Amino acid sequence: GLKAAQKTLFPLRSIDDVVRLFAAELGREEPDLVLLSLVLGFVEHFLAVNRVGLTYFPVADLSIIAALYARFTAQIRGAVDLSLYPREGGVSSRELVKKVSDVIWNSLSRSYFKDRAHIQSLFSFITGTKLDSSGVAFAVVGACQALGLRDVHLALSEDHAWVVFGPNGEQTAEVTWHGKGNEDRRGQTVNAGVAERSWLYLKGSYMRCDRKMEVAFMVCAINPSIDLHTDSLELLQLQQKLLWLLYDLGHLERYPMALGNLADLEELEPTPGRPDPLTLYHKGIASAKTYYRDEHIYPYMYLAGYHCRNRNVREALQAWADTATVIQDYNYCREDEEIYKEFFEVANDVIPNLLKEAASLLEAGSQGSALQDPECFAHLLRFYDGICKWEEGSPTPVLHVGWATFLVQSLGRFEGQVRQKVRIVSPVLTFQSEKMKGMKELLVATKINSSAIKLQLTAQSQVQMK
Ligand SMILES: COc1cc2c(cc(C#N)n2Cc2cn[nH]c2)c(C)c1CN1CCC(Nc2ncnc3sc(CC(F)(F)F)cc23)CC1
Repeated sequence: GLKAAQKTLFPLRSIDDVVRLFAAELGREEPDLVLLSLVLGFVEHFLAVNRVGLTYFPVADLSIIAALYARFTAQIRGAVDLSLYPREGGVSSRELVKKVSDVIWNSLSRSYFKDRAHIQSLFSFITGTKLDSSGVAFAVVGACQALGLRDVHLALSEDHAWVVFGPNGEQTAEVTWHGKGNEDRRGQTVNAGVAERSWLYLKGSYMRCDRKMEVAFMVCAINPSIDLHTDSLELLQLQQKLLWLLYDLGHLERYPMALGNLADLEELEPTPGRPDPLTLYHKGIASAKTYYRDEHIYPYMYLAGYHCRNRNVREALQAWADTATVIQDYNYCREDEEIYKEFFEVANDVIPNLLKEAASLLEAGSQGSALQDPECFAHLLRFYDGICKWEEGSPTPVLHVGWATFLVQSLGRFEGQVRQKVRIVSPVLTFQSEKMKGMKELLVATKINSSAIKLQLTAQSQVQMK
């Protein structure tokens, strides 16, 4: 290092002292990713993993943080001999990047639960020799910064992380694993994934971080959870304040998911004088439209969740229709299973529960119910249209008869006289999927023909012998 100027704020005795440290680092030429991740992991450990002895805030003494920092930098500098990997042009080589990745990978415990909480930070790596998937990628970038490799940066999709490096920052390399039971492609480019138009690689519209965005990533990576039923209020407040610091300095401009995280925190505990959660969700969507060709799913899912929690059924349906309008221009590939799981839960659990409560409230006399609004029926239909269009030309199918039962049920929550008011043109809606085009006639009849719907959604050829 640490440099004298980095040590002057220690000891850190409060959340605000941690915010001051981040402010100071973010004001430097290069914020120190290693320092910052160790501090966050230290504080998270003593606020979320082990709170024994806690009276206010775990004091971060310079002696403790400097020793962790020395362990990390000694481990990396000792194992990576830069003289074996000459750098032309102030840029790194694939071989060097792969070496840094191997060094991190080879340091990890042979066997542990990869999906647990609080194994994201360099604190976890040094004290537990444990990292989660994206934590390995972050640790590679931190190590490269420690080594003076200014061109190596974190690349992020909505379910994976890797690195960019090299001339013009144009090279990509895998540095960590993805999912469970996938074969690792460490060392390789991400071009085959981009070319196949999978969600995992976002058609190439993934985030290419600068150092400031990498700070934002580690802040998003804070995990306030103590257990299933309990969050650390101290860690929530710290994450919230750090995200505001980043927001004010301009560093969330290109980070849709961080804006959604901040909005969720503001919903929980609003900060006086700040934009409402809805404003922030909309800024996340604007960020994705501006910088990422509107190819991201999570900006709309964050918005839909907020409306769902607040029982704004119309607005929740509209936001989920929007999620599907993004997904329809992807191919569903092996390794996209996480987004399949989220669409499945929305279609087959969340929407049914929302419409079930809506139906009870309609029986109880509600006015302006989404169930009496044809535009809400149109959103439900656009949702299914997008999922069906996603499935077209994909190497793996999406829909099956499990989805059909819930579709029939959800359609049935709207009376015939409401469904009839939607105009399906080749309230007005156009279908992109051949499945929904063929279902059009079925969608307005007073009694929904359940078996014909099922056949059209699953493209089931035949009916029972017997
Ligand atoms: C499974 O998680 C969710 C599902 C969600 C929602 C909102 C909705 C809705 N509607 N859903 C779907 C759902 C709702 N109920 N049941 C499912 C939300 C808000 C979430 C919460 N997740 C939103 C995305 C957030 N992810 C991130 N947030 C910031 N940065 C990054 S970088 C990255 C890739 C990497 F991990 F590094 F490999 C991921 C990621 C993690 C938390």
